[PDB]
Amino acid sequence: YPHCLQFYLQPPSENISLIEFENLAIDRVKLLKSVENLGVSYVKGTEQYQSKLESELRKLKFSYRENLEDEYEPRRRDHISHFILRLAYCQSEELRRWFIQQEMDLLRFRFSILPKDKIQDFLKDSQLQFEAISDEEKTLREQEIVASSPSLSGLKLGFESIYKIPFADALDLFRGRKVYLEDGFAYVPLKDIVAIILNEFRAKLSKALALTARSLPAVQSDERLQPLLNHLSH
Amino acid sequence: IAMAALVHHSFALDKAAPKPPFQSHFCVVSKPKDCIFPYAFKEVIEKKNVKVEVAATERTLLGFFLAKVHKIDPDIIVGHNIYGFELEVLLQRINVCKAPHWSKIGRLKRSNMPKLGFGERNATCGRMICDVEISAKELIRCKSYHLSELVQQILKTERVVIPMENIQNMYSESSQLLYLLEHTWKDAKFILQIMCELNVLPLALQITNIAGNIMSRTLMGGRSERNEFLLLHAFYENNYIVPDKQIAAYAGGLVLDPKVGFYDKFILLLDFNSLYPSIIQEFNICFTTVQRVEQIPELPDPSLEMGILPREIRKLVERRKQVKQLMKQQDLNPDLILQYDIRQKALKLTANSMYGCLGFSYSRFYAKPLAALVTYKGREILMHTKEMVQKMNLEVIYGDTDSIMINTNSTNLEEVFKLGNKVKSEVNKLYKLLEIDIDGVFKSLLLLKKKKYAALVVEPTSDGNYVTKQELKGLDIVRRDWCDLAKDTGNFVIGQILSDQSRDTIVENIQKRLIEIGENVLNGSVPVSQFEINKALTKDPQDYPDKKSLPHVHVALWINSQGGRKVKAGDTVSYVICQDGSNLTASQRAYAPEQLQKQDNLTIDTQYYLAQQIHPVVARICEPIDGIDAVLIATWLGLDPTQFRVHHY
Amino acid sequence: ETFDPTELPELLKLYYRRLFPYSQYYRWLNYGGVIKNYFQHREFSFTLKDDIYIRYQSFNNQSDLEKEMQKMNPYKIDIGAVYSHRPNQHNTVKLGAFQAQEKELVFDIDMTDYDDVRRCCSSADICPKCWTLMTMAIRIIDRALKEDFGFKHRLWVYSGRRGVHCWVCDESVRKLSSAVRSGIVEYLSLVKGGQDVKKKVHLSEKIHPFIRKSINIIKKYFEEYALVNQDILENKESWDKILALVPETIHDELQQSFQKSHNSLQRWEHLKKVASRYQNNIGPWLEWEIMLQYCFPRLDINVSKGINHLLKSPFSVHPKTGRISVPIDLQKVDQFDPFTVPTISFICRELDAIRTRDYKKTSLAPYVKVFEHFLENLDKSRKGELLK
Ligand SMILES: Nc1ncnc2c1ncn2[C@H]1C[C@H](O)[C@@H](COP(=O)(O)OP(=O)(O)OP(=O)(O)O)O1
Ligand SMILES: [Mg+2]
Ligand SMILES: [Zn+2]
Repeated sequence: YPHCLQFYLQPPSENISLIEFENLAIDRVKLLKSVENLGVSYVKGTEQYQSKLESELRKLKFSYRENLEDEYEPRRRDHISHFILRLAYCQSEELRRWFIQQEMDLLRFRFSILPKDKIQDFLKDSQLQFEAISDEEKTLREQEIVASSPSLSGLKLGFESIYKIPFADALDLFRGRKVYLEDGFAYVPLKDIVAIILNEFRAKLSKALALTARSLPAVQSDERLQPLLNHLSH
Repeated sequence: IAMAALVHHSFALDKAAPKPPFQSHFCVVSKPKDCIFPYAFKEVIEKKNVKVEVAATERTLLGFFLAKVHKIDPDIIVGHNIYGFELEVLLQRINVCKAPHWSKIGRLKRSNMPKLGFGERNATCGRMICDVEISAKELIRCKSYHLSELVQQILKTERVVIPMENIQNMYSESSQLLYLLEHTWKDAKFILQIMCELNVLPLALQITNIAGNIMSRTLMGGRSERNEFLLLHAFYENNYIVPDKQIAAYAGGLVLDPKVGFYDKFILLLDFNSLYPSIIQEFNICFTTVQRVEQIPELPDPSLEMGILPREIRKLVERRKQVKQLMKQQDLNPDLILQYDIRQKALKLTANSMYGCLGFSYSRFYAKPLAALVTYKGREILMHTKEMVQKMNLEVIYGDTDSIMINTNSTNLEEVFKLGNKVKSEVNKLYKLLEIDIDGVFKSLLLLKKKKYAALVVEPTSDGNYVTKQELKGLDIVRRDWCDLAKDTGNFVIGQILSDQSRDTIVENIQKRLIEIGENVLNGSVPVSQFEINKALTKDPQDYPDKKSLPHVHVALWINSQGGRKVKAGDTVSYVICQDGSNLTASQRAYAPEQLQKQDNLTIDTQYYLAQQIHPVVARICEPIDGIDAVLIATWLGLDPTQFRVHHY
Repeated sequence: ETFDPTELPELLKLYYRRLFPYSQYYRWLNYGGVIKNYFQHREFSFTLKDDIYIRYQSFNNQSDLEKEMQKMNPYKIDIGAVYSHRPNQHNTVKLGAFQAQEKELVFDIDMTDYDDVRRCCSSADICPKCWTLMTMAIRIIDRALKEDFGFKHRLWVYSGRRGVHCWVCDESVRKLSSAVRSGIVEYLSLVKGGQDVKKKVHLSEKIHPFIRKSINIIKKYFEEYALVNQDILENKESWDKILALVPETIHDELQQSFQKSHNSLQRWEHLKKVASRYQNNIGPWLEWEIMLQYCFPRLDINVSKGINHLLKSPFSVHPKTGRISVPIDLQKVDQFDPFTVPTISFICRELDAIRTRDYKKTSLAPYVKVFEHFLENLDKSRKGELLK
């Protein structure tokens, strides 16, 4: 329902015309190729990067900031486009990494643009089971968290919220003694949650790509889809 | 540092091995130099009551061994790798350490000793030396000829290996030196048990009494010398003059063009008994009877009497037939049947080496035309028999220089036996001495190429009941240069294909099993020991000019340059292909089995073992069957199909 | 009395017959019979006579565990991981379908890791006056696995000669992957022991709570152990190694400070004063580095990182010391005497001078009551999780 960023599962069941079938694939390829240029020519923090990427997303009718209700069409467009592009870039190992890297970059961009307060519902809408802490709890553990903080300078516990996670999901953090652990629960700053979200998305994306490749001979039997599966790097 | 010996005084060569094999034993251990024995060792020695003598220096240990062998006066000294490393080490230690009375190692008195099996045999004059490696290589085929593999196979027991590096560590405690001494004693016991189980000495005595050579030369292997002495005795007995000592080349057998594929019906296989000796006896092929000077000589006149060669080969054939009759007996001990099988195989090789020695350019009785004539007659017999069997409205699918495979296309056993008997009688009516027999009856057969087929052999038990036994000939699963993983997968595929199930279920089963293998290989649940590839060395490792491009020699130079025991010609090397990260080719990334569990930067290369080890075997096996292709196997294993065939869009 | 190894074969038959607590040993490993073959898939290793080490053994029920091991009488018993199939039938299983699935979290502390701090005993033996360092380890780890991680079911057992083992067997813990075990080991490791490097403890200005509460605990026993019991500041080679950790710029003052004194208490007092003086003008927390490098617990990575690694089972008899491996009482860890641990010979002598509760008439009853308490507590969670 938060159609502006979505973990891609539950493949769709609608039916579409073949012209739209090819148009979605070519549009997704164009956008994902331009993500390469934006990520190479610029750096990940300039306003120009954000402006160009969001303008191009607007140009190709793709989902962005959630403040305007019924953009059901861009949601459907992106949902169909990802799954249709999964079939092509799953063949060669030089293309799977290319797919994953740029899709993770796009998800990073889409994550950075959520305003401030719709993030909590999204975390529950993607089967992640995370939690937040109230102000009184933040003040109770303020000294403990700032002591447990990484090389991040300053004791000032800013307005950035602190998230509460099961410890097993924070393996990359508590291994380096950079977070606070209490009652089998890890406390993390909002900056570092992006890394764990992307790391957990990557494994599922790779597993889905692998499971599609081995059951893809059955799809080559269709004679109408041969040009698409072989001419997306032509 | 340590030497242990076992002695028996009443070993009989005309009766089975004694039980127990030994009656006396002793052992000596010495400190290296800088270290000292752990304290309380003498008290522990008195406690456990072990016949161990502690020496001061190495020279005292050498003196003890040379003095003890004189008193024991052994006549057969049996060991492992005696001719390669042990005897040279002992003799060089005697010389450098200046031991007294080195001539005690043999049975004669000498002054100066030579150095480098010529030097060893000369230095051990008067005593037979037996090496279990040479005898095992001559009598039994295995994957590796070290002590561990021989103990694992012949004795069916696991043996603990002590590395060279850990020797220094185990000098601190008395119990560790005791463990080292006990391990040496156990190795000596294993060597003696292997010798007693293989029945090497009675076979050597019989072969030496057949050929007439010296018994010590028999234990060193080789087939030319026995034939030389046999022919020498044969010619000297009949008042002849023999040639003096010296101070591909002709057409061989005929192999028919096969019919590749899968067969569900019964197949007969007809085989000739002792083909080439039978030819020699039949056509009076001998030195005296055949004229000579690449040309095939003509057959001799049949009126002339038998020559020297067939009369001597007849005795070997008769001895083999005598052994087979004893093999026929019922209710025999399982070890006795294997001993008789080894005996008859050795006699068969002795009989068939008489033909081979006729084409050896360095032999004392070199004669190319005789071998050319016998090969020509063999080809003629095969062709004539094939024509005659085809004349009876029957099909031939394969044959290798003495055999014919007939596709009866029936399903009842009595009629196929009757047809085999009829063809046997028709074939045997023509010749006098040559005979043909039904070697076996196949149930389902997969024939891949020439000299490559898998089958089920029908073994009757009683009252028309029969069991099936799987057999392979020439496949990639029977060779030592493939990983155990690929061999096991290929064996599973062969077992599935030859089953009685419907053709639909086998494809699904293969797909499931291949998917499971693909997942497990990447998961890493398969042990390291199943990733080993074993290859034998022909020349010395330093002598290879292409050392860079060959993996096994690359491992051999390393294991020589850092390790202990030095690998020489004839030994086997085990190598595994791993990830180094230097971006070199696969053949330049070979590493030792111990080089992986010790270092950290190396890991098993799954891509090589999944795209070049497993896939080729299963692709070659399933070629004659439909529904399976290389691209399908590639997709099932989780590989990229783009490499193998694909291409057209 | 001194233990006699030569009588070990005779006593071992009796101990395995009427003293080994079979009922609780089975009820513990079966885990309430909820899992369909949770016991039948367990790997046991036995150390028999002639130093024969056989690895794969399995059992069917309590009766097999009785008769099969009675007929063998092993010297040592080790418990492995729950495999996918029965370990004794591993020859015939499929090519790669044999892998480990679950095991408890095992922690091993060895005395030999404290050789460069120790000044009294040998590498392989212990004395009472220094054994307190062991408890100084436990209270650091026992807290860490209780408050920080929240693990509830832990059992501490005496290894037998030079250590204490810790078994963690919470339901979620037993299914953790190897990476999580490595991470939880790293989170508890502080002394970076290199290639015989003098300085092994490093820290920054920022202080993690896990390394500060540990200091709060170590302060209680430091003065009793290092300054009086150990007395590591008595002669020149006693404090030269201590000064090696200290930067050489302070050695000049510290040598004169330690020269005019008599015992280690004022040595430590002056060392703290000079360390604080150094901190004021320059932080590195000099006073804490020496304590952490001389007293913080050190764990073996190899014993705990693997999932199929074998470990000695509780209530086994060590071949040398003869002491029974007994559980520790968690509420009186400071009241544990290592040399009070009963010996197999002593318990056999007690049994000879005498529904089966013969262990209750032997001094082993207080040491098995804690095992019974552990199982009773674990059953509470068993019935509180599934039934609620
Ligand atoms: N190792 C060998 N050396 C030399 N010639 C050989 C060897 N093996 C086989 N041959 C030749 C000579 C044989 O007559 C011929 C056929 O051999 P083969 O089929 O193995 O047995 P065989 O025909 O001698 O009878 P048998 O079935 O009784 O062993 O091939
Ligand atoms: Mg034959
Ligand atoms: Zn002590």
